[PDB]
Amino acid sequence: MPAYHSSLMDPDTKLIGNMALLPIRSQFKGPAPRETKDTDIVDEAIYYFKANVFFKNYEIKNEADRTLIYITLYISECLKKLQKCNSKSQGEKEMYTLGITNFPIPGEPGFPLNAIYAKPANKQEDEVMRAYLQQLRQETGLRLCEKVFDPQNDKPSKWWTCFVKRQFMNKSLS
Amino acid sequence: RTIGAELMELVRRNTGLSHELCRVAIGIIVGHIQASVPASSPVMEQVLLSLVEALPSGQVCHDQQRLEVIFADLARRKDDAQQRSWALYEDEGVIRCYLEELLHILTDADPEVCKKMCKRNEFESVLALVAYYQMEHRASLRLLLLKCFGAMCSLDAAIISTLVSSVLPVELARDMQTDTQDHQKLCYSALILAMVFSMGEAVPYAHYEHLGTPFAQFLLNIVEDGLPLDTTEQLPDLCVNLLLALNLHLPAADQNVIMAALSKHANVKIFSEKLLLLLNRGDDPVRIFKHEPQPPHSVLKFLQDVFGSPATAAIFYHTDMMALIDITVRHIADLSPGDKLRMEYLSLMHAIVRTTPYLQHRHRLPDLQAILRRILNEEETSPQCQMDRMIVREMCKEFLVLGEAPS
Amino acid sequence: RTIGAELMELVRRNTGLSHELCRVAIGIIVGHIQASVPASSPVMEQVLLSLVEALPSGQVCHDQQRLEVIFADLARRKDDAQQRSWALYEDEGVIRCYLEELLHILTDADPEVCKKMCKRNEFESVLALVAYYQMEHRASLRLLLLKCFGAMCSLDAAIISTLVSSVLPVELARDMQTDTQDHQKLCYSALILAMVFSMGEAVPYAHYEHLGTPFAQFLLNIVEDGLPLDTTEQLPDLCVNLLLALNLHLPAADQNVIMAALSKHANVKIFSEKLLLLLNRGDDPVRIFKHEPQPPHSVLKFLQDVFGSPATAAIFYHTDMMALIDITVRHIADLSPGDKLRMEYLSLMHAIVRTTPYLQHRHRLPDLQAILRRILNEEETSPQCQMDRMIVREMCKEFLVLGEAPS
Repeated sequence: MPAYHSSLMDPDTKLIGNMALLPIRSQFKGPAPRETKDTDIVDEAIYYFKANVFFKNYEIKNEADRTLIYITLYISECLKKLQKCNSKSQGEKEMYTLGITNFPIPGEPGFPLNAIYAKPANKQEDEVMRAYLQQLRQETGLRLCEKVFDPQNDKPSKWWTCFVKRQFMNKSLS
Repeated sequence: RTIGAELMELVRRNTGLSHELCRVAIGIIVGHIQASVPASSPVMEQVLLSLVEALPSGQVCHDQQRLEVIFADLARRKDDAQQRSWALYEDEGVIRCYLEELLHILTDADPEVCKKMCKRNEFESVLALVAYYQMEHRASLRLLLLKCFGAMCSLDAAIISTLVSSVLPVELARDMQTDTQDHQKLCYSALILAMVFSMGEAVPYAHYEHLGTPFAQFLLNIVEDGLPLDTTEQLPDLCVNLLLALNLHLPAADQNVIMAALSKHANVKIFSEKLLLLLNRGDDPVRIFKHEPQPPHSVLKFLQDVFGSPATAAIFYHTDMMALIDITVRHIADLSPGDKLRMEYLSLMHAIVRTTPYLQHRHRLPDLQAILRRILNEEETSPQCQMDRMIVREMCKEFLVLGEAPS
Repeated sequence: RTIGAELMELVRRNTGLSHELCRVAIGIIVGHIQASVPASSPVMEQVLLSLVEALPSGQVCHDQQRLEVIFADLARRKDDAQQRSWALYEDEGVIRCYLEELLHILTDADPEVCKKMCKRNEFESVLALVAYYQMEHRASLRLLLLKCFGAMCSLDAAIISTLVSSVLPVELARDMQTDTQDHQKLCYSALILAMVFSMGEAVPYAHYEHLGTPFAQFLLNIVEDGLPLDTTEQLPDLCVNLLLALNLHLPAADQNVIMAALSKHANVKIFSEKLLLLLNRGDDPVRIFKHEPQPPHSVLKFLQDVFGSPATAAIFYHTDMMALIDITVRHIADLSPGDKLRMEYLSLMHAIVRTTPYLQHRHRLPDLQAILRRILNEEETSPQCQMDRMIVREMCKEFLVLGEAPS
């Protein structure tokens, strides 16, 4: 059967490059509009993370799938740093520092999906992309730390750090 | 234009020499035809410069080809689920042949070749052997993989971060507590564990199920009591160097898993005797590799953490603490200003006064008082020398009798 | 004029390569600068010719110096009567170091150097080790001497005459019957004994106190029953190759010490099974070395002596003799005229008819009769071919039914 795709795409949803500039519920600042609903492109990708890393074939139906694939690849970067953390406060400090890092973007080397992603043509669209992703890289990390850490010991769970070796298909943002 | 690199590849193929001796043989031959036949000196000097100072376009090294062929089969034999769990064919002689060949290449060939082919595609080939080790149960092959990991740690430090962050140290720490019969595998496992922990990088929290306090008690029981099968007695001096290396990344001695092992042990004497024979000389047995950034001094890091609590300070016998004060004092003075270690011995000494009754017996207190007054009256202005004086003031301020004049 | 010899000495010193690979490295380097830089071809071709085609006057090889230093200490440690019988100082680590160095030189250096320094002053240095072996009781050193003797036998055959005529084969044959616990020393002792007896040279009569019939029974009990400590099962196939080599110099099968072992043994089957697997292929396992004059074929020499008496002929089971006749017949025909072996298989066959009831069962008699009539009707005129026909006539004359027409 197929993997889990994004249901949130709507024709009224803006496009950046060939991705889906979708609303995000965050206190962080960026080009992403603020959402009112109780579900977002982030809460989905965290719902569907543990299941989508076992599949080996993903068919890109729309552009919101290109936004989900990015997060699902970045969550595997959070867990590499979080498994080394001994307290949630130490994780939130590590999740900040990682989002500030300038990962590759569509068009340049490092990005594993340069072919099936559309780079920004103009410089203004480039500046919007680098600030949309950084808004995802920050709210993703902030929301994992609520889940990874067992409140009984305030230390990472083996049920999340078992997916450290499970890349999305085999790709990584590095 | 490229002769000196095309000859080294020819010579390593048809002779089997290492990279170093490949350059020696050519530099000697050339350097001798130059001298005996001066008519050929202009040609020879160009040839020597090509050595001192790349390969043709399509030409690829022999050692690079083999590492494409070895890492590819061993990963194919890892992805063979049938043959691993449900054996039918013989595999011990083929794998033993590819792992021997691998060990001669990492040990002899050019490190920059063996670095890139191990650093390729985010350490895809290293991490496979780390899984094949977890999957394999035969000690004839687990031993060769360890000799191969020990050669990959010598090349770069990014590989050490890859292994320590992997499941390797948890399988070694689990195989050593379980399979104590094999002596070589127990002695190499304790060497590799000290290699990968040498740099001080932190690790996942899940490692501390098998690298925590019960693993330290296992190592202390060996240091103190030894094993029967250890005839040559290498293993205590390897289970010491390992404890020093686990304690490198571990901060906050009150939260330290190792120190809970000492305070739980009935009586440690042989572990303490060996720590002082290393401090008397100031040798870091963990520091095998010349990789930067150089981590701290493993011994002083340990003793600074021992004397970070009074439960762990009482392990030292009376005669040994007085020998520790005689050494620490001797190093504080014999060391020059601007050295990095002088503040460690000072912080170590500050830790002794707090957690021990040093002020009741006052061993070598006058010789100490004269050295601290000197260090304060030193007019050096380096930042490091200001860190030393900053410690001494805190030391005298906390304990006034270390500021009084010697009398 | 002398470059190609002065470079090989430089390269072996600063690289440690063998003699062969020392010439390969220079021929490759030179042969590549010649091709890439044609301006230097006249110089290079002179250099290559010096290799294909002596040293300066005072210059002496490095390997020759070491053999002056090694053979001189080991003979000094032999003439040290106090330290040998009344030990005070440690000697196992120094001697083990000189014997390792010796083994790498005999194995890698130029044989003509290692020949003359061993053949010097009537084998003064070889004969010392042969005495130091008799004097030494430690198996860690008796083993390295054997590996060194095995390398000296490969150089020349005058050294084999020196060792076999010495007391070495009597101490090995005495240590093997006594110290059966050490498996490596028992397996190398049986190899060296086959080396030195390989040439067929006779020996002193006193050797037959420990190399006579009781030593053969010891080797047959191992071939048949084996040892417990022999896990890899190399030793039967070494105690066979040794019996074949003792029987080389031994004439007159009625006077043979080995054949008295067979006729005394209760039942040999495994020794006979192995003799036929060697005869089916016509391989001489004793013939390790390429030294002239080439001695006879060890197997056929044995079986010619087995069937030199009817007491030793009955060791073969019925099914095995018929397999021996199928082989002997197959070789007599498949062999060409002018070969040396064809008369051996013929003399072997003549020996079977006398000492066995071949004329009652007559296995493969028709195929045999047709081959002998052919050999008589061969018009070849070499001396060897006349020796074959000379045998056939004697064979048919003695037993007429081998001359009749096949029917």
